[PDB]
Amino acid sequence: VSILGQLKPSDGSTKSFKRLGRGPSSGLGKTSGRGQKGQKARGKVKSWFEGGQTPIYKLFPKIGFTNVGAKPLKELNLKRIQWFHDKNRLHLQPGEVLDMNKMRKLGLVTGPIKYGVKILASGKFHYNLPIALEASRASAKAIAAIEKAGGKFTARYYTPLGLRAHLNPQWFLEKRGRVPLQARPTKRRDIDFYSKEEKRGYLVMEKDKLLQDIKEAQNK
Amino acid sequence: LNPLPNAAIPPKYALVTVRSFPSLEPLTFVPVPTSTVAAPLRRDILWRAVVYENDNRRVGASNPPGRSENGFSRRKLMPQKGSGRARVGDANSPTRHNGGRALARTAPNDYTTELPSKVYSMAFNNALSHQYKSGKLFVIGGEKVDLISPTPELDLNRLDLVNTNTVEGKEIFEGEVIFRKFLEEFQLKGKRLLFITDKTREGLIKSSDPYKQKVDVIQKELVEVNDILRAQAVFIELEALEYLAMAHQKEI
Amino acid sequence: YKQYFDSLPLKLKSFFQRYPPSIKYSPVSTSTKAINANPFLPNKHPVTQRFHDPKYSLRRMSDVYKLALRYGVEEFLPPIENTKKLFFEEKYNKKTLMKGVLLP
Amino acid sequence: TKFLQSKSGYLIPDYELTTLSTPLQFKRYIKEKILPSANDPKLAYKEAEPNAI
Amino acid sequence: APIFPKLEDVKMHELIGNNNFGKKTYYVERSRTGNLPVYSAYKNGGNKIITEIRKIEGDVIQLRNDLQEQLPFIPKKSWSVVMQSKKIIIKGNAVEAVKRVLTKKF
RNA sequence: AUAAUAAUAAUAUGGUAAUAGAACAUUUAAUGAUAAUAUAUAUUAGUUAUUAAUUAAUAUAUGUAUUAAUUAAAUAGAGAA
RNA sequence: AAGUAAUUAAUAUUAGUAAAACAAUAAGUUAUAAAUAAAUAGAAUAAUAUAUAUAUAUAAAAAAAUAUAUAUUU
RNA sequence: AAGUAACUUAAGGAUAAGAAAUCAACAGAGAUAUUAUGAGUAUUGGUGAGAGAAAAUAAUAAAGGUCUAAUAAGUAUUAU
Repeated sequence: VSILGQLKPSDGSTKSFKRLGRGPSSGLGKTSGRGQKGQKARGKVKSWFEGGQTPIYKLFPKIGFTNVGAKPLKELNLKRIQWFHDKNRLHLQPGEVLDMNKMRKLGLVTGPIKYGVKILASGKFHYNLPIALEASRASAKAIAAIEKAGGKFTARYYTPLGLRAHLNPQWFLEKRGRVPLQARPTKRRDIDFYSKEEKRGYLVMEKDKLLQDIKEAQNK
Repeated sequence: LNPLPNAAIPPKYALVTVRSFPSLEPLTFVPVPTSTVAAPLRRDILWRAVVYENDNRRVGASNPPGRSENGFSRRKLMPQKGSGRARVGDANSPTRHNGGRALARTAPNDYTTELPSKVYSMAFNNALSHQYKSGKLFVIGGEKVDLISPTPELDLNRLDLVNTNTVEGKEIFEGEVIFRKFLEEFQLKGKRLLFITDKTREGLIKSSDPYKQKVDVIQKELVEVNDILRAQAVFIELEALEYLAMAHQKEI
Repeated sequence: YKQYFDSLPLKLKSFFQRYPPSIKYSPVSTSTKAINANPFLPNKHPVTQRFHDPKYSLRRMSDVYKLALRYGVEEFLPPIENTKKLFFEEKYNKKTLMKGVLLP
Repeated sequence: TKFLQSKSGYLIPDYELTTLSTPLQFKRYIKEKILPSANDPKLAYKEAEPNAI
Repeated sequence: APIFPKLEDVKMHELIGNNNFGKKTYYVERSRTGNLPVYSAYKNGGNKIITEIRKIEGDVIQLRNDLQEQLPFIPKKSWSVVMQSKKIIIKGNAVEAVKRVLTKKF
């Protein structure tokens, strides 16, 4: 005979749903688990109600602001890149700076890189890779570990569109026959960050034109 | 000294015989991988696939009228007190005999459940493997592959009957007769059959139509787990089987 | 060559049909009655002395220009000098940074 | 195996073919499965009632 | 690259019913990314930790016995082999030890 | 190292509201032999630690079980208004 | 004649998959770091908290809390 | 609750919308519509109850751009 009339679920998968209002010996008899006679018996008191004491959520003071300008950043710890190399997963060539295009492509960080990647230092001891990295930013300790390894970090600015283009340049080419140009940092805070040598920002490390223009303006 | 003494490497290819259609004649072996055609028969996975498919299939046309849907007036039939009878509102109540249903379902009852794609693929493989084990998986081909024994003169390598549409002498036609002869030969007249084609074999389906109640001709894309398992013997094209394998292979 | 031209996107092809490259259209705003009147610029009507809006509104013009850039057919389109829009690499290079960027 | 099938009249399943590595093994299988059913038609395996005794 | 290889290149030992894989032997296939299928699992609301071992082909009982022999420090009781899916559950977070034991062969 | 049943010992096995576990009847869908020597239904008399099913006798239909069984769906069970 | 349906969120158990999953064109969601009102801060410089991470504070510390390191990542 | 019920009027096979004084952000995109995602997120609220986008990314979708106006003033705006 066909198997189709002898298939069961795996043991522990299914259950019988508790069926109310269906006789006394069932257990869930006349009252059907409701108790006896109150409001909840016939209706439902507000789930977050509290009788009269200030509804807790109101008792506590309101706290904080939602920094709309914030661009939360994902975290690719040094430990992970090491796991990829030892697993022979980080497939790079002499050079091929490990950017975010390669990063997500390789599968170290994956899912949704919306705003960028920060490189943190959770396996800085056993990190020994002389490859060059490039991300939104890195932790100071992580940077130091990279330097020790014989590597080279560069904090690179990416607007959300520019980041997207970096990650998936072929899509833009397919759509429009042209990948979009990478934007300059318009914001003051961004400019300041990438102008820091301590952060290994690209504007100082590559000696950018924007920074020079700003200096000229200041002079004049 | 020896850490895992009984470790070993599993077998990776099962031979399926490639046949000519009208008469199921062995032309070649073809080693299909063990994952497609000889997986361990996990019933739970198979069950999951079947139930999900059944749920997807659902029409869900149950439409009893609730007290709103039901078409009485909203008027109070007897005044609250001073009637000498029980309290009543409008005539639509579930409590009364002509009134609408309590907790009534409505139009388009959506019964669609979800399954992970990988699980579904595994189930598909599993069903195929079970069929192979049973001896109910007839792979028909020989066009692409290199043969051992040559194809017969009156058979052909694809899954189809010749000159089905031709009907000159009498109302009876040849493809139907051939099909009947085939059925007689392999002792599967009343048994459920499942012809998994690659491209639309119009002549084959015409031949089948007499035995439409038991024979189900399906494309490579539209074939289901249910269809495979219900079948008493599946007749799959080599190319179609390859395609299915490719579809439901675990990715690397 | 003809087949390659035909293979061009629709909007661009339509533009070429209705404003062909044999006519050297003006860089500056002109009379609306003129033959060399640029469809991207706002041309003045000679009687009323009112600036008519460009025959190709600004979005459409931009799209056309981007299409031309894609297929390398820029110079056959009439000039977009006096329309304020720049595009892509030229825009990037020629622009001055904002006062806020240079002088916070 | 094809020759054996042709002479026999019966079909040896694909899985079985894959498994059995010798002619002797094939013979043994045949003796086990097909032969008794051929001898006695009431003893044969029925599809609708697979757990018959 | 080809899903079904040609009849010539496939050896006899590669086929099913050869080399005796069913009788008292096993295999433990690595994941897609190429790691040992041994996982911590925090059941009953983080209260019950257990170590799960997946992707086992062949005789699971034998494999379990071999692992017990390798790791005598874990008790005999705490080795629940669920037969429907063929995976062997251990009570503690004994993942790393299991991995170490397996690595050498799988 | 498992299960099924059976052993010996001990401990427990009242119960409203309520929590948890496990079963059965009914109806539909998937798979599905069988046959008026049967099935379905009813009364009675039995048997099975027994809501149930089954034996027999009998009446009635029906040349027949969506039948046993596994799932999955329930408009799934009424001395309480 | 009466605990039901749709859209959510959470917990359990099982099954697949697994440092990935889902989905596969992309895009996204969840987890992969803890935080902090928030900012550019982020987990051993010689090993178990006597290390380090963030928050208060601060020259750096100590001090609260929470978190992180003991062949192979969770 | 809710611009919902209800009442009125009028038009067509549909109608409505539709070719940017739109979004955005120093990059850019290119009519409208419907759906998913963004996202119960920003925003908002006797800061209670509650209400809640857009960009962008995809689906759907058609030939989808196109002159008809001598270019638009009691209009832009503003105050209320």
